[PDB]
Amino acid sequence: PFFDVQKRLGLDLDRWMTIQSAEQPHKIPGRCHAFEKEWIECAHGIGGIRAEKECKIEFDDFVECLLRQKTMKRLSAIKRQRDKLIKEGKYTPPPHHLG
Amino acid sequence: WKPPPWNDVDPPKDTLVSNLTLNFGPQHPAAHGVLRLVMELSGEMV
Amino acid sequence: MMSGRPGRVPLQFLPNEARSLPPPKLTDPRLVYMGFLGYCSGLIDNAIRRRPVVSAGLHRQLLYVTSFVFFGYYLLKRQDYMYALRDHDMFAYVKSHPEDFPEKDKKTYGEILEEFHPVR
Amino acid sequence: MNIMLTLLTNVTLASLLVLIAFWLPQLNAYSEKTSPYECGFDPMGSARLPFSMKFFLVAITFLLFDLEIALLLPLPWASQTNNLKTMLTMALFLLILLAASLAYEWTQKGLEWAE
Amino acid sequence: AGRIASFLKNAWAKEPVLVASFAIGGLAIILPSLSPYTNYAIRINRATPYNYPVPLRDDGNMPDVPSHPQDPQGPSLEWLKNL
Amino acid sequence: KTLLHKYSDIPEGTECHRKAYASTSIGGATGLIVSAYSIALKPPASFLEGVARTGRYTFTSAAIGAIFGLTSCISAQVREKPDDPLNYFIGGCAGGLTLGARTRSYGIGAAACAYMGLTAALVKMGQLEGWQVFAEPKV
Amino acid sequence: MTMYIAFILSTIFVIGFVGFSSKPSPIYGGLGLIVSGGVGCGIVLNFGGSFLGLMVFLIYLGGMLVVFGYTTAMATEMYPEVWVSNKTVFGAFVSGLMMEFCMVYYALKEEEVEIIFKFNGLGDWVIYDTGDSGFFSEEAMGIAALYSYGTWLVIVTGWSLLIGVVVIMEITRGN
Amino acid sequence: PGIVELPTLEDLKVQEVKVSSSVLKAAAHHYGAQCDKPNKEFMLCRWEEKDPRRCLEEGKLVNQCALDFFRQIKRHCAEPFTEYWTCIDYSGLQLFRHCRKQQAKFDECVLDKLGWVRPDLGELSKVTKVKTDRPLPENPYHSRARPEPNPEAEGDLKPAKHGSRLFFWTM
Amino acid sequence: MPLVYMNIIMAFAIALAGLLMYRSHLMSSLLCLEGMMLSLFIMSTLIILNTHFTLANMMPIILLVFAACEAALGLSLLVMVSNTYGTDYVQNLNLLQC
Amino acid sequence: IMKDVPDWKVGESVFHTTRWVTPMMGELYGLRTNEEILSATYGFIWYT
Amino acid sequence: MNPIIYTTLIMTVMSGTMLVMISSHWLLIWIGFEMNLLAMIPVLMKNFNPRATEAATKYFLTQATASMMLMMAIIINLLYSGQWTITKMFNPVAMTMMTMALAMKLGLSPFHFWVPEVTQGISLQAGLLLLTWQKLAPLSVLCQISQSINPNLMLTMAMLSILIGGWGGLNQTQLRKIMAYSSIAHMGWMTAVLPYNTTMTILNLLIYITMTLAMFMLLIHSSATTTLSLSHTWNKMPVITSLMMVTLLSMGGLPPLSGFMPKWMIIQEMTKNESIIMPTLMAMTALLNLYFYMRLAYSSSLTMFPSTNNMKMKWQFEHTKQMKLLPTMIVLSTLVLPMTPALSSLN
Repeated sequence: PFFDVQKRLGLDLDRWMTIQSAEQPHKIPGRCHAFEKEWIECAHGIGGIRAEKECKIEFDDFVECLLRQKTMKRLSAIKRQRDKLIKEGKYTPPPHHLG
Repeated sequence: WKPPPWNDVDPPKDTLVSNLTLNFGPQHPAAHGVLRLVMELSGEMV
Repeated sequence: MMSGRPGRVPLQFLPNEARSLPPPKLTDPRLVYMGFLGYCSGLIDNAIRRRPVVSAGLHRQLLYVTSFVFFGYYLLKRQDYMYALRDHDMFAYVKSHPEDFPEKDKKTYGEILEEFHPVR
Repeated sequence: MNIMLTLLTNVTLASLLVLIAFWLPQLNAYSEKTSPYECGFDPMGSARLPFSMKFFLVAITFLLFDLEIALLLPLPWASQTNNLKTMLTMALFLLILLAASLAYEWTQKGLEWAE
Repeated sequence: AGRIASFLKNAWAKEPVLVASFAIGGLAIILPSLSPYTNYAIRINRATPYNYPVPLRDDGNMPDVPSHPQDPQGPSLEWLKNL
Repeated sequence: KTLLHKYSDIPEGTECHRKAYASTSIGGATGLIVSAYSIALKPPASFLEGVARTGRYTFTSAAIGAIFGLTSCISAQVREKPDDPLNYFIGGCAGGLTLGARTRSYGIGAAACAYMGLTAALVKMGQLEGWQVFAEPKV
Repeated sequence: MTMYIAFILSTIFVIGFVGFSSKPSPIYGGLGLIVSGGVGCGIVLNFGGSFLGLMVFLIYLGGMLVVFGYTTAMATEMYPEVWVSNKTVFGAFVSGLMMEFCMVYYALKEEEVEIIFKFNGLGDWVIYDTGDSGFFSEEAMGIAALYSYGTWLVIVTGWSLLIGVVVIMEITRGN
Repeated sequence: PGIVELPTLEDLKVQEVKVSSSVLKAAAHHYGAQCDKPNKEFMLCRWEEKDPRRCLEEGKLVNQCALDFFRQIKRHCAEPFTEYWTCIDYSGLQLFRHCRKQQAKFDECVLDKLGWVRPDLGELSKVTKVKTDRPLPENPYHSRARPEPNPEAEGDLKPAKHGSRLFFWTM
Repeated sequence: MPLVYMNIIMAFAIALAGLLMYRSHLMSSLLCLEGMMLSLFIMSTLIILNTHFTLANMMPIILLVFAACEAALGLSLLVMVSNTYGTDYVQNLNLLQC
Repeated sequence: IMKDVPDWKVGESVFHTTRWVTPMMGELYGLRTNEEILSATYGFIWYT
Repeated sequence: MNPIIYTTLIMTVMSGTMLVMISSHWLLIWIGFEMNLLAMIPVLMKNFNPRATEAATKYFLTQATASMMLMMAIIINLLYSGQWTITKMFNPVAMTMMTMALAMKLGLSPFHFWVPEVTQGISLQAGLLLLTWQKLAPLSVLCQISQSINPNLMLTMAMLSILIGGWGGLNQTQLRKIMAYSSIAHMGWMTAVLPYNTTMTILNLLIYITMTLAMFMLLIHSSATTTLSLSHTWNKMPVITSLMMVTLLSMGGLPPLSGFMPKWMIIQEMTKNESIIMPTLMAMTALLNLYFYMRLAYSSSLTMFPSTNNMKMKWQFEHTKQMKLLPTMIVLSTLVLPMTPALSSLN
């Protein structure tokens, strides 16, 4: 905040929602509670400048958890491979993938 | 150009009134067949 | 800089450790100028309301100077405190980080060679 | 699956109804038959000129009213909380405020028609 | 006193609707506090388990929590069964 | 942002065909920019004359864009001192005269070599020294 | 096919979004928005936000309803516009429908894309997660927390509507 | 960025309880009271280790106990359970309300034959303690080393040397 | 990023193009004003359902409640645009050019 | 699938962290029968 | 606007603004703006003239659009980061997407268009509220996000604001339009130093606020909106136009007046960051500001101007109005240079 009163008078107005790893109704965890738990206690009171370099290899692991960016890239590459030999007809899926 | 009105009130625009003209008849069931009522009304009040 | 200083308490005019600093003197020239500033507000107020600019509303002038002096005195306490705080982590960082701050063995002018520019 | 199947079936049946309605009955159009109806005589000529209705103020307030009916809709699930003391206070706030907004809307004319 | 009662009577005559709304609306705010079941209502909400009562490891010195979901020790809710 | 990055990498004067080709691009590119607002704030009347406003503005910006490259080109090789801002002194403001010629006014083009001749020079010791018009917040 | 049904529902959201953003006659734009709003309900309904879909549906019908009343009240012309009649809106119309056509082709054809962000077209079905909700719906239970966790949000929102009726009367007072 | 470890096919082989929804729900109360020790240790390991791949064996143990509970329910009180689960099954929500009569017969049957007690309402939902001998997961989240804190603040506040030191202001 | 987030983001893009690039009707402009709320509402609802952000599930309606407030006061600006100028087309209001 | 690929290490954790994550359903039902994945994702949400 | 409700008319503007400084959640920062926006419109039409309704509406579309862009910049950041806390944005376009919006909230870039336009129709009192208070909220957000703003973005938009803002001032004769372009140029002054140090932008904001406060105080007291009507005021009240000059000198920033310190401190800090060409350029361009200050002063007190005879009727009566605090702001915004070290209190 610019003029921090939430800390001063000691009453929470918006901190409860600011993150997805905070306490949720009936303990419904977020999708990436494990990552946001680790990321938050990684760069806490260490410094915003002293955060983007050291709490990095843990941060993108979280940013991947939200968006599955390179994970979906993996599926696209695999599915792209399927199209390029199924038409060529070298391989057939095992019955596990049919029934 | 023209300086703005020094009292800061623009000259009132010319009337743009567009009251409806309606003929309540001579076919309306409440017109009782032969009543040609041309009424000037704005919205729903005559 | 220092809104991110550890232990910093927002919405607190003067923190506790500020009191360890020498309080500004009453006859501090910057403080008395702030009082002189309060005086100047007195003349203008009489001037805007077209009253006797030197003898009217002496009660108004008395309030117009005391209020400036008070807010002045507290402001200078904060003024000294921040400069002292800036000088504090100043010398904390120099001692905790010797390597990045070289103390060159500076040597007198008899050993240096500064070119002389013949002016004419 | 079922929901859009239900939706598709309904629009299809309606389309056929208007289709046989609009095509079958052996039309005969002669211009004055298609002329606008004006209670027996000719139209004065407009019907797209701005029909200045007088409930404009009550119109926008209804929008504001609906914005807060959406707010007070989660009450059936809100009652199944562990903090009814807080939930009851905040719930009654909305209705008190909604009445208060109407009360100002009422007392300062407002609801009354424009003549 | 007389003015206040007359104003109520003048209201009840001129308008019966808002006075009825104001009355029953006024009650809806007050008796929730005076009700002796409101502390029971939160208990009922707390009793209903939506998530699993995840078990916790034993290390001794824990008499309160039971070791079996039939043991006498633990939070019991026979109050709600009769209620 | 690559268009002026592809101008800096080309040395001044030498490879003039590439250097001028860049100098033509950045010049005329700004023309569509200024004309875009010129059409925007100052309302045109028709599509035919609307592109005409873009016509002159793109004509000029391309022209001064082109001539700055080639006039600074010739000085860079014949004088063999590209790292000397006279190359862009006569290289830059000569376009301003043509800019005055493009608006038919040698009068304003007379005042052009006073200013374009200057600002074109100031970019050179900017290149040579560590001058930065947009300095990163180092402190 | 219904496998990319969300791919479809996303599109007609924007064709309707384009149609009313081409600035046709005000009530025609009202139709152009509601089709997008109606299909827009479908996209979020598909993802699980049943309550969110119904509320964006419900109040925007109410929102668009009051818009229509004002349009014919003091915002309509004696010669109403159509999406085809005026060439300006016609140009706006045709530009919108080829803008999506050329792009969704490009996104679907390459499935990698670069514009603004990087987009793996693949399938929106992919990012759904193997999760169980138990005997409670997250999309509805989280909103129910507004009255137990968001007291500040309730106060600020509720207050704002109150001036919302104040301003709606303040500026309409007509002297 | 590393390997993925998953126990091979032979490891996750076990016969599963092949009974349907209504059967499980009808016997759920007595199943919870009887086979809780395998349940409690399995899900405690699930929450502690936070990885099924390190808890598959406990998954084997719970299925076997679920087998034995269902095996003995077939051996002794076969018929009363059959009426119970089919009558629960008819309802569209498996509501226990429309099965009190059949439940009474099932409850007494297991009360005398297999010697069981119907768990009281709320009794089964009690949180419980499990005396598992599994070691504590030291790093359940596989957290790495954390960045060291910033250089802390110490010393006492002394007057700023030469005051403000800004431009010509001597104090 | 999937195509659903894509096509919604692109939707707000031409909503801007509709909004500021104007026409001869203020109503149709404010139509696009509440229209671009659709994209942001639908966009926002997609993430917090996707991320299982239970708390932030009230942020759409809170956003959407304030949404029509702009429209609400927007319509009231229109009426006395009409009350004093009769019509709605945005060229007669230029007396403040001076 | 990834035998003839020039560079694709089999079984590579997309995340740097070695802790197991909740597996992403997209790769769970990735190459299964199109009907199966369709029921897997939009089953409940369409069930009626 | 009914007096009692006119108070809460302004109360939610202040609290709606106050929500921006005190909140730590992006939606709340978003919420604080329309509460400011929705309640700012009616006071702009408190007089309710066709010019006022003209002035209010151009504010609305400009401000509502800016808040609309503000919303996605939150969302893209949320989509790419998943946090609502007011920190650096984690996605570059969202950053530039916000900075584009907050400028339209602020009138920095060519967006500056709406600023002089709305000031004319809205009254002097409404303008007093607009150019002063309606700038605090966007500045607070920019100061918080100052970590990850593109330096070449903020500097460019700041440079233009002082460029057009100073240059557009050399055409106007209505004091309100002149004043808005002066505010537009000062808008650029604070925002140039925004990436380097945020203490200075507060310092220049404060000096700008008190000076613009005291400035409008004089304008209401003189009850003039055209140079000729102001030119008359030498007769009725020479003190008002005499101080009109002195604060006009603080406009230009001419020392030893207060107005120099904002320009002085910013140039010092920027030079510490090795930007010397940029501060030098705005230093020259600030002369354009000073030029129409001088002409405004010239028609005010240096040279007497033709008055009327019915104005000697005015000599009999006086201002029954006051509003307190004009005497304080003239002093605070003219003689404060000997107190530069007090800027460290903001730090």
